[PDB]
Amino acid sequence: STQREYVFIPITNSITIDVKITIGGSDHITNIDERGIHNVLVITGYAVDEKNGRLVPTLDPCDYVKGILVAGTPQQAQSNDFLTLKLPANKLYLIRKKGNISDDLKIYIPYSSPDARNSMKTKPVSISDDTIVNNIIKEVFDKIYNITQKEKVKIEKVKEDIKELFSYYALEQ
Amino acid sequence: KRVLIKPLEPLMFRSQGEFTAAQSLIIPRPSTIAGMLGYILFNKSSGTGDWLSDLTNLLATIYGTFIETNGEYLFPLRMGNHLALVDQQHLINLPTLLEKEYERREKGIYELFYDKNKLFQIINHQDRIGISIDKSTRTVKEHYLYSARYLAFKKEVNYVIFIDNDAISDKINGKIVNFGGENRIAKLEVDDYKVDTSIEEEYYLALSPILIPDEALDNFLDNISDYVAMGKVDKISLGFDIANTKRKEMLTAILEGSIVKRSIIDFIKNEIKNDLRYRFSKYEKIGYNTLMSLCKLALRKILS
Amino acid sequence: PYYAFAEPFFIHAITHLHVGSGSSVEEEIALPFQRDELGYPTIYASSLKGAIKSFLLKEFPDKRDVIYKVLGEDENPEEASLGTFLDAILFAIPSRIIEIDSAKPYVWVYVTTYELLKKVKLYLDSISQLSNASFSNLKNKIDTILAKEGKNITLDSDLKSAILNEDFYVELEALNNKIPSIINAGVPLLVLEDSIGREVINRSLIRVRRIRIDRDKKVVETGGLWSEEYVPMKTIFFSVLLGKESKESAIFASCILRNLRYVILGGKETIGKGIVELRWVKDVI
Amino acid sequence: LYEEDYKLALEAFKKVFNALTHYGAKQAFRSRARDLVEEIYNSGFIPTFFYIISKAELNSDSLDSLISLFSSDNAILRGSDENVSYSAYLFIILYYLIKRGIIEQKFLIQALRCEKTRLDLIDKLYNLAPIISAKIRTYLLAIKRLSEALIEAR
Amino acid sequence: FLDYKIIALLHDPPNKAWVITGRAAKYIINQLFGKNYSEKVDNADKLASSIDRYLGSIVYKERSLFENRSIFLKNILLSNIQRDIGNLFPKDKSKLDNLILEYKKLLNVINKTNLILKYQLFYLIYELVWIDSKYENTPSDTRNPTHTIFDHLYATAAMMNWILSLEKEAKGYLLGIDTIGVADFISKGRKTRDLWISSYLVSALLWYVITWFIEEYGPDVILFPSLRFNQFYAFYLLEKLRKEGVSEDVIDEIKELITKYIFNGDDLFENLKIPPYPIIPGRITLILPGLIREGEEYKKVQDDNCFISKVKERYNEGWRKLIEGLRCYSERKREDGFWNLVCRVLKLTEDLLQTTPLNIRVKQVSVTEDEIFNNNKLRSDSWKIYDNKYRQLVSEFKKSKLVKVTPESRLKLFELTKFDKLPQIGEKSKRGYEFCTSCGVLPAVVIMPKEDELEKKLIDLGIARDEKDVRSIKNMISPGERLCPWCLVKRALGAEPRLMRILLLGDLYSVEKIVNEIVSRDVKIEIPSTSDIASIKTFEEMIEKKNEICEDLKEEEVCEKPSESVLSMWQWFNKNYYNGINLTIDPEEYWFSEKRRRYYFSVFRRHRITFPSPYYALVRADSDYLGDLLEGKLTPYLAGIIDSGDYANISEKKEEVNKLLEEYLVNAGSGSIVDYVKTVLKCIRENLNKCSCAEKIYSNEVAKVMFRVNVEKANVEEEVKNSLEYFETILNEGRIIVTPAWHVSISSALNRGLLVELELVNKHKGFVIYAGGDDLLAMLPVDEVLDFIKESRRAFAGFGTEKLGNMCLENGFVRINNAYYPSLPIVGRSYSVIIAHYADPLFFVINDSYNLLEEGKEIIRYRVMYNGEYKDAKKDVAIFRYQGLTSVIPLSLKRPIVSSVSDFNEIASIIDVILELKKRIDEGRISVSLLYDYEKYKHLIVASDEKYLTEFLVKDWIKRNSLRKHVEFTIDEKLYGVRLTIENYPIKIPNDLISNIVYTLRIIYGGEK
Ligand SMILES: Nc1ncnc2c1ncn2[C@@H]1O[C@H](COP(=O)(O)OP(=O)(O)NP(=O)(O)O)[C@@H](O)[C@H]1O
Ligand SMILES: Nc1ncnc2c1ncn2[C@@H]1O[C@H](COP(=O)(O)OP(=O)(O)NP(=O)(O)O)[C@@H](O)[C@H]1O
Ligand SMILES: [Mn+2]
Ligand SMILES: [Mn+2]
Ligand SMILES: [Zn+2]
Repeated sequence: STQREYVFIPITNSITIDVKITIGGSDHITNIDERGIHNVLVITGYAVDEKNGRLVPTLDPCDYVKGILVAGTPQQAQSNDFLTLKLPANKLYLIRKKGNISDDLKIYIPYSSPDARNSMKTKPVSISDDTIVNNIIKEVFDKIYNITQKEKVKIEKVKEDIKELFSYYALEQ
Repeated sequence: KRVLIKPLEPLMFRSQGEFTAAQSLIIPRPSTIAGMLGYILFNKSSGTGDWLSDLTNLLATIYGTFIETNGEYLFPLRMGNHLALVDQQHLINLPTLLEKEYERREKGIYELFYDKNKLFQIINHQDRIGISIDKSTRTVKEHYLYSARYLAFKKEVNYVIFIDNDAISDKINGKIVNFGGENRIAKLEVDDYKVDTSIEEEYYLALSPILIPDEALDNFLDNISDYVAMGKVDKISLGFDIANTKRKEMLTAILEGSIVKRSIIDFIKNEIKNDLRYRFSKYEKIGYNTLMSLCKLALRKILS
Repeated sequence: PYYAFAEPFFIHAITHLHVGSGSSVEEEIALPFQRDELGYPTIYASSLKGAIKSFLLKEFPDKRDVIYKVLGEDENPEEASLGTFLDAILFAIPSRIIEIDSAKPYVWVYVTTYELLKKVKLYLDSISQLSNASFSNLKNKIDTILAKEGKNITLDSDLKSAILNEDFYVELEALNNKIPSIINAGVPLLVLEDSIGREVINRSLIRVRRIRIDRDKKVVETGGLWSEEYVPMKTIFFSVLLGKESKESAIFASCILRNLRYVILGGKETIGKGIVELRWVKDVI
Repeated sequence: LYEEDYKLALEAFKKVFNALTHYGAKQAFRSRARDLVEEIYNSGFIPTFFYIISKAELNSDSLDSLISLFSSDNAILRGSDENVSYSAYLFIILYYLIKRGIIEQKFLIQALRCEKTRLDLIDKLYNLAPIISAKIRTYLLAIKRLSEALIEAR
Repeated sequence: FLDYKIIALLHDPPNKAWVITGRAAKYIINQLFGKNYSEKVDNADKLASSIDRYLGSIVYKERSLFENRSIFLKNILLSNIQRDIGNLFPKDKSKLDNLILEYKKLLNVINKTNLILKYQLFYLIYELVWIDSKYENTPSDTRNPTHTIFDHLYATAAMMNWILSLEKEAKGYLLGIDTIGVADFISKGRKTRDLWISSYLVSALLWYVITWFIEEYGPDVILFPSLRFNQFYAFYLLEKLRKEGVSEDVIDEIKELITKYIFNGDDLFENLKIPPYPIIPGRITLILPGLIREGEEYKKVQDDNCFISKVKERYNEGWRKLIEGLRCYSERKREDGFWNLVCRVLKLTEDLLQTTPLNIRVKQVSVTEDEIFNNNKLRSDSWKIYDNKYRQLVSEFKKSKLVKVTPESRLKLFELTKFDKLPQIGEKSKRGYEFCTSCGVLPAVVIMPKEDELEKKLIDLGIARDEKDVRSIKNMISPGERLCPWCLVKRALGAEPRLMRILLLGDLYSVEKIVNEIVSRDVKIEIPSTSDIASIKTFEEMIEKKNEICEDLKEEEVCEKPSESVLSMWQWFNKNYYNGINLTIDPEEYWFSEKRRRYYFSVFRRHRITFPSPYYALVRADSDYLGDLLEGKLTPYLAGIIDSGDYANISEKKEEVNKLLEEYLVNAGSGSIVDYVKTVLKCIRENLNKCSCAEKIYSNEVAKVMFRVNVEKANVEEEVKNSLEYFETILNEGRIIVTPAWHVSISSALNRGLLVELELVNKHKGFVIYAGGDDLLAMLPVDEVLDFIKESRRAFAGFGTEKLGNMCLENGFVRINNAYYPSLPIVGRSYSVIIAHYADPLFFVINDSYNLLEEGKEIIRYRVMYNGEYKDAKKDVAIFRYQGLTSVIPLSLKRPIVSSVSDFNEIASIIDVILELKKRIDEGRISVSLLYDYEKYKHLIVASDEKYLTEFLVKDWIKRNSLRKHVEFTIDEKLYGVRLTIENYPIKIPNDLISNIVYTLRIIYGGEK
């Protein structure tokens, strides 16, 4: 059948080597149609590890980070430190639900061990530096979606929706 | 710090005209709480035709109202013509449930407003009819038959507010006050309580009516989905001023118990010139624009 | 504070009482008594205020100014009342008792529940810190009683068992201590579990049918049939009078309420309903 | 509250209504149901109970039929419609006392078998008379209404 | 380009059944070019209805492979109702062009420069002229009759808008409209005048915004409600030709053709100049083409703001037009009283009335060539987008519905109430401002005193300037009343209900032309009150006992004469007004007074006539699960067992859902197809799985392709697979895949049921405050509710013995004199009845009429028969309520509602028992003490868990208080164990049916003293 995997957008450039996938299938969970992002995933209870970016599972309901699922599996360098599960296609809190789900979907997750030796108090942070995502599209959003520079005539449109939508939490440690 | 208003008896918070009986609100408006507190702190020398100026001078920033039943905290939640009291443990997954799928949406929300609804376990609506008698005939004086639907409490209930200033929180302790409408009574008690402030989440709960400056009314309304996920928007009067014996004002407001999206904050922050900025800062000072996070008990004002 | 002092008092029904409410066909009784919120009989604060105001205006036609400005002037409404009554809470209703192999054979007892005592303790707590209204012993008794909630409790420790209102068998136990009697009546007080207590109390109310008869032929007039509920003699309600600091309140509380023992409450006074004795809890206990 | 008593009365009436095989015995029991509750609440429970047992012809065969009713539901009461109707009403009262924990079922079944303990049953019932009369009125009136509704007027 | 569907609409005539397989293109048209089919009409057809993939796409356009020689027509909702065509036919070819000469009596007299006017001219009469030619409604398909042919024609032409929108390059739209607070708007009232005009406002405001659509995109653009039987579209076409230019002896072939099939009663639309009944719902959805004209030419645009803003601005423009017309008419009657004041207030508070008291939600989903065309023709799953887009629309609507904005929040009332700069006529309020007694929410602008003198105190306040307008205002505005701007605008529209024509004709006349048309004629319209209804049978009595009891009242103007022409929308008023008792008097002064009461009653004592009871019966009816009925969910079938939430994991009710559509699919076909599909069903647990059973039933297909060969390819390779996976779609994700034809069929049924519902309610003494068919809000007298409900609930399905207006009443069908039309038999329908005093504030009455039904369709559960076991059905409850009582009567006691022709007689049977008992109560056979005695018998009958024992108990309770010791009133036994569950709501509803019957009779007899 099909499967997917998770990518995140921190205030860090820790997404360079994550997976070996560009398309995987032929159609995608998250879409690119001229009014910003679509089918964007929000996962609560996972906070980021900015340097060598990971996400630690906390015990917080409002500690939330957003991410994107595209068909593939990371690097064949995992299955010891990540997680992965196959949900019945509707266990996903994803903003701007547009396409009909496939009644099933397998998705991996970049996981971090709790590191139960530190007094971790997180902090939520907002995305800044319009340049940062204006070239994270150079990093992944064109690597994962070749559509960049080909369809969307309003680049700053997606720039500003990434400004306004995405904001997440950090371990700050 | 924290103020518990414990009604000694059924209460009456008259709303929406008097014209079977006149209905009572569930949660008293912040103007009522501010007016009771100013009634305590009053001095008959600061009079001015601006009721809210003389009221902001008498006290400090007051944070919105919710329900403490028996240690539990209940909070208002409305879907549109549907008020309910829920414990915050059912507000957690609410934003997830908001843009969740359709049939799951109705399943969850109607399970919340009906079975998880703790309103009727707490609140009874008690119609009271009174008359007036002329002291010589001993028969009902003509035209004096009034009715009102009081708000009776099945179990002991408190209204919870948070006040910033701690000086007044000394001469507020253990005061018996004339809380509400037709001469009903409640006791105030003050206790030190710890509450976070100003968290940057996406979905807040309007603990109090969020006012709208009557300038961005068309702006705020013609695209309503951008600011409130669920709740009610209504024109409300601001009450009745004791000094000049008139109604106060009428403003469109987001009724308490509504779910607001983070965007609303910036919106309100961009549509207020200095004049009405000061006006609505006073309004928030007496307690209108209070937000709480669906995460935990953490409050914040919109402007302040 | 603007409620500087409080006067807790008891309302002893000398005759049967009928403080009416909205007559309607949903309660198998045309003219029901005022129900509180739990189905218990209550007296609304407005009824108390109006009745006592009328009584005082009649009995002291010179203190009329004090009475007007403490309990609210009618012809010049511009000034709030310096006095305020809380709703009268049912404190004890008399019940017929059949003793079962006990020491003192009684024919009637006072019956309470734990809901009613919780409300009485609410009223008492909310006024105890007024620096003159103290009555520590009363709320201490109420708290000793409330600790034992769940069990049908008797205060005078001789019953151990009884049949109430000819219909309800209940087993009673003492309070592990004498708990000096709340009221000075020589009748035991029974604090019952709420579920059975509501039944005993609702059975202690008087439901009467009344008719209108044509004077000439002693036949009943067409349609002249209805029912009313009364609250029996000996019934006790509990209420509080709250007063602000103003000086007419002082003279009111001084010589208007000291000479105030009996009062007419409720309606149907030509049927002799409504004679009430007010016991102030500032001299008794 | 005594609202389960209507269910109790329905099943007890079904028992004694099948046990009385002669229709004249049904009508006799009907008259008993309409007379004995009046008499219980006008003369007292103890006088009326003595009157019932005096008229019941409590011999060991009839008592065994009673116990079988308490258990079987195939049992049958015999013996002179007047006597059998008084014994059916005795069973009505006893069935209530059993199903309401006023009288322990084993002690009762022992009483309806031996002879020394029948006086013990009567003495115990004597000490429980206020409680029984207070508690059984709803049940007995339900029995009266059922007998008026189901057994044809003679 | 569009406006040419006349080629596509009649691509199949109303003689299709007699064509296929002998029975001895077709008649393309006598006045137009030939019909074109490359990708327009048949790509519309194979996506419009449900057959074209059900029975196979090639097997459909074959239309003879499993052919049937007979012509049956099953019900769209109930496959198990067989209806034949008998033997009657449309007259043969030697007389065919007979009726074509009627296709040119109104199409050629009106010059055809206007194509849109030809369509809209022909769109209403294509149905009505053929039911004059007695064509008996040949079904859409012969091999699978599941729609009447017109529900296919209008459907293919309505989604032809999408077809043409996709013709050019890329666009296509679904538009929906939902007014925001109809329930609360309606509640705002005082006089039953406000109620009727406010419901008419909710209807007509919404009608205005689509008069634009029907003139610009022509008719048929509307999906809901279908404009095939509309009391508004007929009136609009009529008064539109009245403008276009008619002669009074040329077009009446349409006027009187409408007069009978719509507006069955004599009180016509052309005698009031307004449709007398507000019938338009508050929710209307549309399908739209991507092209738009700004004059003579179309041009498309991609912005999704294309239609929402136009709808909103037109909706506001309608309110502007109507308030300016009110200003004009009030200026005209500057002296005629109560209109000086309307003019004065419309002059004072002008910028307040700039905003409409009703808001609307408007959502919009679009569609592209992608997922509907592959390269230049269709692709797979193309029948799967219309339901997809419609579910998108419904989900966006119900997502928005989570937020309720009140219209009062639109107004800028801050500076008005912060300072004393609020204009107040009458009592200058001491408290800044007062609230209006008709909304309670807004500040009042007109404040009339209660009374101290009542003649100068309303002049010393300046609400009137002369002594002659004192009566003129005191008649329309009662003492102690305080009106807001909106309340006064409504009461003004009520004093003269013909101004709404401005908002009704829909950008066809000028406001001044119509205000000048109706400013000349003085037609005193009358609208009943609640006091009028609470005296109906009084009036009815005085008509017979004319003057034998009118001797003290001859000079009291109650036995006077009819004045000139006072005619009303209330059909009872319009056949009892001239008999000799003036019906325009208001009983609040005569017998419902407090001074003249001891007099009229004293006159009636010596004349021994019934004293009027101060009680009417507000009757509201709401359908059950209509939304997901239109969205394909099977919940309106299994009301109570399956629910809306059950459609989040619909596989979980596999046993109870697969049991249903199983017999709904195969029982819908006719011919050998009935055996073709009844094997591919349940083909996952067959020992055969999906796409594996593909060529496991192949025989019945291949054994038929070699039966009548005309198509080039007898090789299938795809035809079994697409059909089987089609059914797999509809059952795995179990629904009935909704198509345009489905929507049009159910909407047409809604309209036909609407008009027959009107016929029923005025067959009683009812006064229709609103009737959407699916819903209803009337005001009947208390003594006519039961027979109404029993009739109504049955009529809604189609059941009863009378030719109602001019159409028959079958079992699940309505026949318009020869033509069988489908109905809603499966559709449950709840009711609510409130016995109200005339003096009760109408606000509370309307509000709890709404709340009772809304929350009781949810809370109430009752033991329902289902396959022998007993579930808890939810809806189908007729709730009753007195001042303190309440009662519930189930209406179906079975799930599904109907599956056999006999099952119809079970519909609304409990209330029928209530009728047959109410009859014998007052006929002097059973006492009323039957209702006091019952509390003695109730506990035993409740606790009785056995049939014969309860039989004897109820029989004894009847006998013990019978007046004649022989009455035999056999209460049925199914009424014996049915319980009523009521969870988490503080009402007191008895949990057993007989107690509810007793309480129903108690409530109804309470409002008779
Ligand atoms: N013209 C009309 N006059 C009166 N009532 C109407 C009219 N059209 C529809 N209704 C009823 O008004 C109600 C509308 O349902 P609903 O969807 O709640 O709209 P609402 O009542 O305005 N609230 P909302 O759902 O937010 O739109 C239903 O009871 C309809 O039957
Ligand atoms: N898709 C629709 N098409 C037409 N009218 C609709 C649609 N959905 C809702 N309505 C109407 O809008 C109102 C919706 O309120 P309501 O009647 O509670 O919804 P419902 O679908 O009927 N579910 P129910 O509570 O069983 O009636 C009713 O007046 C319906 O007739
Ligand atoms: Mn609506
Ligand atoms: Mn509905
Ligand atoms: Zn108004």
